[PDB]
Amino acid sequence: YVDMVVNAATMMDKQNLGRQKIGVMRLNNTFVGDRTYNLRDQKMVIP
Amino acid sequence: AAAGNIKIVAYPDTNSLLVKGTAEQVHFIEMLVKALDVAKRHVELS
Amino acid sequence: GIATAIERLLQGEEQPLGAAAGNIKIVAYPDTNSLLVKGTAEQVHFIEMLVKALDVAKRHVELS
Repeated sequence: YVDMVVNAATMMDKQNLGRQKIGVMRLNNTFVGDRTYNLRDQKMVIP
Repeated sequence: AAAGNIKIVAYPDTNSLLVKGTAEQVHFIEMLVKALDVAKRHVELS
Repeated sequence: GIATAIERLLQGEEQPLGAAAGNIKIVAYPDTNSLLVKGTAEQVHFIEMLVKALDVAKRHVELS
């Protein structure tokens, strides 16, 4: 009984690679990509 | 895997992100995006 | 376009996509408006399911 409990206790611990996956996440309340504006000579870019 | 092999590419033609990684890293970025995606309010300055 | 966005997604990418994710070649063929994907039989089906999610009909906006 002891040899059953020990061997069935160390074999549930070992019991208890990853494929790649592409996800598409649509944004409803913002913009992807940068915004650009000018102050009379110079360009400002917001990430 | 690591945090350095996740690829994120903007696809502006349908306004969406493209994330490539494992099944646990894709769910990790999807929970971050839904916290940065909120509706804004309007301010009129006079 | 769509052929530059997926080409930058699979760039480098020593990742076990199901060989690797870095040996997939994607080339735009504009003469019949279609993509050319070269890979294994499991990576070709993997890009075909992504393309059908990015291919939707658009709506028209008139700004006055």
